[PDB]
Amino acid sequence: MKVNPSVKPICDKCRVIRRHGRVMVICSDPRHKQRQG
Amino acid sequence: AKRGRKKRDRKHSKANHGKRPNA
Amino acid sequence: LIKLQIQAGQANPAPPVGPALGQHGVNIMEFCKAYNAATESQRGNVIPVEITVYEDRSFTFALKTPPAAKLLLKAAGVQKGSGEPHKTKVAKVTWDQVREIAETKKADLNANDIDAAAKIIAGTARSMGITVE
Amino acid sequence: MLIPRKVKHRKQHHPEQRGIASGGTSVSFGDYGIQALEHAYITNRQIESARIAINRHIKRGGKVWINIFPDRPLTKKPAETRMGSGKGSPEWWVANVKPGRVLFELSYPDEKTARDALTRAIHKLPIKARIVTREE
Amino acid sequence: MAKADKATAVADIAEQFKASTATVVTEYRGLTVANLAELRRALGDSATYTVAKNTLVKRAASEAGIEGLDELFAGPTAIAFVKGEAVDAAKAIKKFAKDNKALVIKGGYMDGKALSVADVEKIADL
Amino acid sequence: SRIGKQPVPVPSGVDVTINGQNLSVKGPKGTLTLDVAEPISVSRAEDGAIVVTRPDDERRSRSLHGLSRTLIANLVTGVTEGYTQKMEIFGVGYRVQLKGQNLEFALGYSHPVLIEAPEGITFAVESPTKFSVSGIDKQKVGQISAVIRRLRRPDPYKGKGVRYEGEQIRRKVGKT
Amino acid sequence: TANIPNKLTANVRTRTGKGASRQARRDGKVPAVLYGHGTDPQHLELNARDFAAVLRSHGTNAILTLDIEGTEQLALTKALDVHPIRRNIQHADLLVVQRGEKVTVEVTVLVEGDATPGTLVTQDANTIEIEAEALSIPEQLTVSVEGVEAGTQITAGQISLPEGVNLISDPELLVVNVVEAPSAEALEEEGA
RNA sequence: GCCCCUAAGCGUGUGCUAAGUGGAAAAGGAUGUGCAGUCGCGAAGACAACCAGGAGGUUGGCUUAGAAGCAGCCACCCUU
RNA sequence: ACCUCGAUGUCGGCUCGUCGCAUCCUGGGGCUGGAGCAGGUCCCAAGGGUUGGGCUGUUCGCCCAUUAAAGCGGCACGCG
Ligand SMILES: [Mg+2]
Ligand SMILES: [Mg+2]
Ligand SMILES: [Mg+2]
Ligand SMILES: [Mg+2]
Ligand SMILES: [Mg+2]
Ligand SMILES: [Mg+2]
Ligand SMILES: [Mg+2]
Ligand SMILES: [Mg+2]
Ligand SMILES: [Mg+2]
Ligand SMILES: [Mg+2]
Ligand SMILES: [Mg+2]
Ligand SMILES: [Mg+2]
Ligand SMILES: [Mg+2]
Ligand SMILES: [Mg+2]
Ligand SMILES: [Mg+2]
Ligand SMILES: [Mg+2]
Ligand SMILES: [Mg+2]
Ligand SMILES: [Mg+2]
Ligand SMILES: [Mg+2]
Ligand SMILES: [Mg+2]
Ligand SMILES: [Mg+2]
Ligand SMILES: [Mg+2]
Ligand SMILES: [Mg+2]
Ligand SMILES: [Mg+2]
Ligand SMILES: [Mg+2]
Ligand SMILES: [Mg+2]
Ligand SMILES: [Mg+2]
Ligand SMILES: [Mg+2]
Ligand SMILES: [Mg+2]
Ligand SMILES: [Mg+2]
Ligand SMILES: [Mg+2]
Ligand SMILES: [Mg+2]
Ligand SMILES: [Zn+2]
Repeated sequence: MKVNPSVKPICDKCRVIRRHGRVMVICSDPRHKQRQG
Repeated sequence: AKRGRKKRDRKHSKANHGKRPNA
Repeated sequence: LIKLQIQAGQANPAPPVGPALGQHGVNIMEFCKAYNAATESQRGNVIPVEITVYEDRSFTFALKTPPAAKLLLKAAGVQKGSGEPHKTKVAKVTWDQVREIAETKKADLNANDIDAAAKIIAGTARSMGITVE
Repeated sequence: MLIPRKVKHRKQHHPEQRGIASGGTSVSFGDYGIQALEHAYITNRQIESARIAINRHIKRGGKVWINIFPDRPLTKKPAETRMGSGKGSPEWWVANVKPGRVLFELSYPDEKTARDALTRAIHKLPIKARIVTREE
Repeated sequence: MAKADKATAVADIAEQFKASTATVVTEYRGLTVANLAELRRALGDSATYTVAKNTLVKRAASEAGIEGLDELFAGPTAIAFVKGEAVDAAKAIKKFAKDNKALVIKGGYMDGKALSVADVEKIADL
Repeated sequence: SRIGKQPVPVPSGVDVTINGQNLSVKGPKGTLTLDVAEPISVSRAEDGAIVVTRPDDERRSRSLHGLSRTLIANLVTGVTEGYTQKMEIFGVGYRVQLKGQNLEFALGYSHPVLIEAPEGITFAVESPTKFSVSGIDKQKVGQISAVIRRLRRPDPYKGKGVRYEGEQIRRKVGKT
Repeated sequence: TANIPNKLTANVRTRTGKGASRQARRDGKVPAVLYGHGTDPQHLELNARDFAAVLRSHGTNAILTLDIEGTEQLALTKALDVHPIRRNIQHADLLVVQRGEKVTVEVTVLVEGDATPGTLVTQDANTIEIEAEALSIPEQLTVSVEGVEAGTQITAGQISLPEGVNLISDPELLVVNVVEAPSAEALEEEGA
């Protein structure tokens, strides 16, 4: 779970979601899982 | 640095019209 | 149902061949002897062989024709292809060799006639960059 | 690092930051260019950083133009010294960039790679900037 | 895909039918381009084997008396225009369906009649 | 919305009661309750259908519409058929048994572990390794299935633990 | 070359000045000045949106029919005032024309073609000068590049001119310069 | 300045915001949302989803233990 | 160079503490170039705890034995 002020779709399987007022990225690969913060 | 921020920002009071003495 | 390219008078190397289909569960010795007999009935060409694999491990060899670029490399007489196709024109290819290679690849192609095969061969020679006139 | 060969006066006043660019406001050499949005001083190192960033990206072919030269100097006086006792000595060589100016110019076949290269360049700059083509 | 390209395809398929003596409509869902290209070797000798979008075909089929083939557009549409002689395409498709078993023939058309599987097999035998 | 504009059919073995925004459905599997939101209007088409309607197409209306429609559809499907989930476990000596209604697992820890089927859900073990869970509520069935799945830590190396059947686990190789 | 005149409505300005111009730009009106051989300067206002659309459709050098209080007048877009930053249209310059008039016009040249892969082509002269007729001014002049190799210099002469079209610029202008593509080494050398 | 502290408006009409933003802040990141606008495709049925394919030359040439559509470089071609 | 020169005592150490978390240990997680053991890095977490000596006025630093650990900081570089 990366936590960075920037979040980007590393691979095209990545999707960008907003949960509870914060932006994160979900993907099948757990490496690409990241959060904007 | 908080105090300078406070004073320079209270300069923006609608009555002060963007100016206060001593910045 | 896998594919490899193996030379005319060569068989049983460790890196390219052995583990390549030994992890496919296929008998390597019988394939080696049969392909060797067939390719020494060819006498002259590196051949792409396709292994067709079954559940009981029985195998069948599909002997397509020697590769079109390899056929053009042996056709133009040069051992090595070009490093910069259309810029470094190492050799030359004639339309009669084009027609012979067109017949062979007609045996290998989806081409219906000679001219389509010749055009395919022209594209193949261009891919590696040998002058075609 | 581009440094002017010689200057008539080595110690100058600061280049004043009022107004928008009048000249150099159009793309003139390459297919694309970078247009500046802020007021700034741009140093040697920023320019060479951005230029190497472009060159690494486009790699093979295409040519780049640099429309601005860092010929106005800026001095600094040695640290641990009080105020006064004369002006400092020049260290860093800058150019005065106003909004509307075009900084870098590119001639390259592919559009997407070009935009990516200019984006890599822009990220190296201290100012807001945008990509402008020769189409109106 | 744009409407101009669809109109061009409609006109061209109509023209190819007016040059065709009879037609066969089949389903291809479940075959690969390998055996399909082998079929184009087989069918490309005399007839013509193609595939078109049904909404394109019905504007292409409204031209001639193949307006009776609108009800055979259900499922993927593979059209065999028999140009050389008449029966070649039917028997070739019948043998290709016997070997593959992945084809279903929606029907055929000729002589002012659109005809079902049994009648096509009759003409394929006759 | 787009989903929320498909009527919910009422099969014959189904009984429906509507009280304003409240809804209740009774069938062979039992009775279930539901409540819809203020923006959404609920009607029963006398042809044995359910109609979900919204006055507006703003954010709240659009989002809530399909939600409510699918929710009532799930509610009726629960009392018509029900809900069934399948579990199946991997690992040597990984033991699953039923004690009455309660489920017992032995997944390699020193002690065995127990889980209790809440009211409205039942367990059925047919193999020592795999079993199933039946229930009225889709949400409750999913919840219990999830908590069952969570019991053992995921293993990309040897893949020990409980699994759903359809799911596939990512697996790396510990080379060293 | 026969292009249709474009129909725009103009209304004569009531006030002139920076305040009037700012006010007019504020509500979607663009100020223009009509001056020609008629020696009558008209300060007019145009719809910004429609004028911009006409410009986009038919380039910078477009021939216009203006509706000065019912009067249909032929005019030419002699010059445009664009903001350097937000790309508006600030002011327009319109030249009265009668049919069959010799006109001096900047026309954009566009380079199309497939140069050889080891070639980079640079478009050096952005726009070229033409003497033509008011009703027959091109929108673009096309230069084709195929098989261009080594240093292939295309000057202003080689551009094909249709009937009634005359080249005013000196034909030496390198409109397109064909050069060797810069190397992976050459790029790391310029600017250092 | 006008809800109460605290004198005067929990004023009227049309919108906007969900962040207590209001009632501090950068590069930069981001399917929040409103308004307005340009281009594409779309009933000849568009997009999404549901089902069938995505073949042959060929493993294109160099480099390479190795290079086969998937470390790298050049062209970026041909049939059904 | 804005308070203090008709006085605002200045380093280390001792006694006594109080607060911040930018967490040293203990607690909870995510990812791994995480087989296990043992790790790396990021997030949450301030309840409690965090040694005794040799040299140096020393701060600091090195060293000797241990410990789960021998945290960093502000409070007139706390406190005559
Ligand atoms: Mg980053
Ligand atoms: Mg500070
Ligand atoms: Mg000030
Ligand atoms: Mg001045
Ligand atoms: Mg300029
Ligand atoms: Mg100037
Ligand atoms: Mg910047
Ligand atoms: Mg009061
Ligand atoms: Mg008020
Ligand atoms: Mg009120
Ligand atoms: Mg009010
Ligand atoms: Mg606030
Ligand atoms: Mg901010
Ligand atoms: Mg951004
Ligand atoms: Mg291939
Ligand atoms: Mg490879
Ligand atoms: Mg004193
Ligand atoms: Mg005193
Ligand atoms: Mg004293
Ligand atoms: Mg203390
Ligand atoms: Mg913390
Ligand atoms: Mg922990
Ligand atoms: Mg951890
Ligand atoms: Mg603590
Ligand atoms: Mg407590
Ligand atoms: Mg402290
Ligand atoms: Mg003190
Ligand atoms: Mg201290
Ligand atoms: Mg002290
Ligand atoms: Mg004392
Ligand atoms: Mg003391
Ligand atoms: Mg004291
Ligand atoms: Zn991903």
